[PDB]
Amino acid sequence: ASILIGCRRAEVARTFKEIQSLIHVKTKEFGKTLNIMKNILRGKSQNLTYIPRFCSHLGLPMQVTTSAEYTAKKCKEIKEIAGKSPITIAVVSIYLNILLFQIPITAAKVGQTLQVTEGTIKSGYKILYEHRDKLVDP
Amino acid sequence: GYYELYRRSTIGNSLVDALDTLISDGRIEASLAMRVLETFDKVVAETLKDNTQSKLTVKGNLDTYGFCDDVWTFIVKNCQVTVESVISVDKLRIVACNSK
Amino acid sequence: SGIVPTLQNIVATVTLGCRLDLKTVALHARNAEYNPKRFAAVIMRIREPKTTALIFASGKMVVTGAKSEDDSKLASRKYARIIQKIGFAAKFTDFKIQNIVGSCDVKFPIRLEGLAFSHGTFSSYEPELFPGLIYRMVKPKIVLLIFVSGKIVLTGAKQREEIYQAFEAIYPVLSEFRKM
Amino acid sequence: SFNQFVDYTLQDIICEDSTLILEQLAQISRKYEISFGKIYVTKPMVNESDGVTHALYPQEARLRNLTYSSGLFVDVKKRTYELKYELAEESEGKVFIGRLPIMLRSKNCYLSEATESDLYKLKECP
Amino acid sequence: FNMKLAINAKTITSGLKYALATGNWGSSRAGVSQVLNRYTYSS
Amino acid sequence: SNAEASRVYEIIVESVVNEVREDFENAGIDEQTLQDLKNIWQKKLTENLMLCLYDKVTRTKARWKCSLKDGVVTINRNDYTFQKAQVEAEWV
Amino acid sequence: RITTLDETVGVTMSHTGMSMRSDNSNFLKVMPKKEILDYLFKLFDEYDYWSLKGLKERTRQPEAHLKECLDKVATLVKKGPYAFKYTLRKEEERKATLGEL
Repeated sequence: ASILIGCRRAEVARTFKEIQSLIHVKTKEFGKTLNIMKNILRGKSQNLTYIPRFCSHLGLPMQVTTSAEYTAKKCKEIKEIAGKSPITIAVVSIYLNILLFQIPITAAKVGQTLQVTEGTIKSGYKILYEHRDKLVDP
Repeated sequence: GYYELYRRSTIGNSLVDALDTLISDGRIEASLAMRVLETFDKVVAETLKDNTQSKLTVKGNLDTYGFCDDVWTFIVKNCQVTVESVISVDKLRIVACNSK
Repeated sequence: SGIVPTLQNIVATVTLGCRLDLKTVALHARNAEYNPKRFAAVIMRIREPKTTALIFASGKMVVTGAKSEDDSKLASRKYARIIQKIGFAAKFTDFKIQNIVGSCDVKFPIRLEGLAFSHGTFSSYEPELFPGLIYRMVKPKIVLLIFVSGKIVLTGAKQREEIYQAFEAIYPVLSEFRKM
Repeated sequence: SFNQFVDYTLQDIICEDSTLILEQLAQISRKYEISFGKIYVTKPMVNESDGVTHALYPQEARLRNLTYSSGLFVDVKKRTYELKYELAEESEGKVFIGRLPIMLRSKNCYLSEATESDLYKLKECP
Repeated sequence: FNMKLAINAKTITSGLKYALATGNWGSSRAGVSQVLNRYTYSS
Repeated sequence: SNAEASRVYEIIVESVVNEVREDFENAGIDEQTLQDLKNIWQKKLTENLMLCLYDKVTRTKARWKCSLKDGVVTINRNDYTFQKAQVEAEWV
Repeated sequence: RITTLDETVGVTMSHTGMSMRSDNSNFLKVMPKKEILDYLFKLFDEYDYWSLKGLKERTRQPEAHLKECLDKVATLVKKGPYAFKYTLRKEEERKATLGEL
């Protein structure tokens, strides 16, 4: 918990899954502890960052990354499923942006590598494809 | 080991009736009758385990259900039963003992 | 506005006043389940009002699944009669509603992140863990689950007015954070 | 001298003592064992705070108060015994032990292969 | 057991980085590392 | 109507009799008494009850599903024997 | 020789740090009481040493319940070849007392 906090407060981002890879917290128990800690901090008184980090894992060009950033902001405004957690949106946003460009990752490789269910990426892709009209930076 | 539920089956009742007769009608050693039934319990179990192929499908209204002491009791009404043919039954009683 | 929350589940407790033999209870009831190895209570059910009861050896009973306070007391008395009919010296006492759940639809999408930022001390929102925002209201002390779709869940109430009170209090806030 | 150390010494040091076994007792006794294989060296890289990772050319390396280094990977094969009986998980791992500073112009650094105008693009005076 | 916890990278990494920063091999050796002299290309 | 049933029934009678013979001989009763048991049992043999084992029982709302195994049923005066059975029933 | 990995270097680092990928391998993943007690006592005269496992196998009851009553009749020896086994210290009268209670 304290780690994930310091990540947040540091403007860095780490996924619940990632920390979950460093430590086995059982999940739900973790959420409750994190919330109580958050409450204590208030008493003592943002997906976007994830997008470049993922490119790293894929080693994608800069233009791809910034394209993905525009894509994330545009997708969040257009609403429609509200995101179903940010992680799915960040990965799908990428998958779109890359498929715009010629650079193959195909699908299963990104689903494995980034640990997103292939069905999830394709499902996100259909709805995202529908709004292809307004997501185009130039 | 081996549940005694199969004694309530057609083949089980028949056995009971036969033995009861040998005891009363004759002078055939009772207690041995029990030994026989103990054998029955085991045989029906292995036979139904190793000598069956059929797969049944029962669909209908659940009139009543119940659980106590590792035994599930169901009473299905207006059901269609599929063998591997389609049969219909107004009222079917099911008694199931834990496989584990 | 015009929207009033719909009650979805009422949980109540009843003291039967006598010890019970659970195998006996499970055996004699028409709609009972009892597996000591999984949970220490007979799970009994009745068709009208459609409810489920958790019956303990101490004679205490939890009744859940009702959609109205009337239905809760009604079904509770019914479960007590069943225990009597089976033969125990049970009495219908201490009927008390412990939890009321309600829900409604405001008919517009909500900006959960904005709401969480604005009402930070009462809010908890981790969309990757659970998609809804958990809002912990002070007065009345009610917990609300707020979703992007505009569907709202209110829980933790002991009285119906608290469900109604909380929604009235939250509506202006949900409006402030609408999407269209 | 540094190049010889990079090509040969890392492989030999890891190879000389890699094997370590755990002795497990039960009442049946048991072993666990981990070996170190062919080591792998990278090209020089940088980990930024956010976690974006990218190649590092020395110029920038100076300016940003960085350390010019490449990562190191090791092949870890893990085994389990039960007692010489052998079960275990293998292949599939390539493990990051740590970063190794890299001498400029050596075979590992990016500049050693550069040409004149090439160097000028990177702004390292030939 | 999880590999990331078992292997600690800063042991090696920060170890070497430290040593070359201080130039002390241990002291058992000192001053082995020295900042380069850019006074003149000869130097 | 089922043939597998009659076959199973035959296996049961034959199998039980031969096993029971030891005890019968021990009790010094009579081989022909054993033969009588066999003939009477088979004679008797010539109400919609299923006896079996359960692997799993589940429920979601008022929908119940059951994975039954190794059983015997009498449906409308006919007997069936099965390896597996699936029950899909809706409670109210 | 030693082989230099030539990749975009991003993939290698992603695998290094927290990758959102876990597991994929496993290494060091780590009769009523009246007749029951009477029967168990007849075993105790029949066996000067026995186990809660042998008793649970007979009585088909949790070893915890078996350990409680045995503390009354039997005592435990934790040393020797018979270690972790209970030894004793009329049987028909005890059985009739169990039937009464």
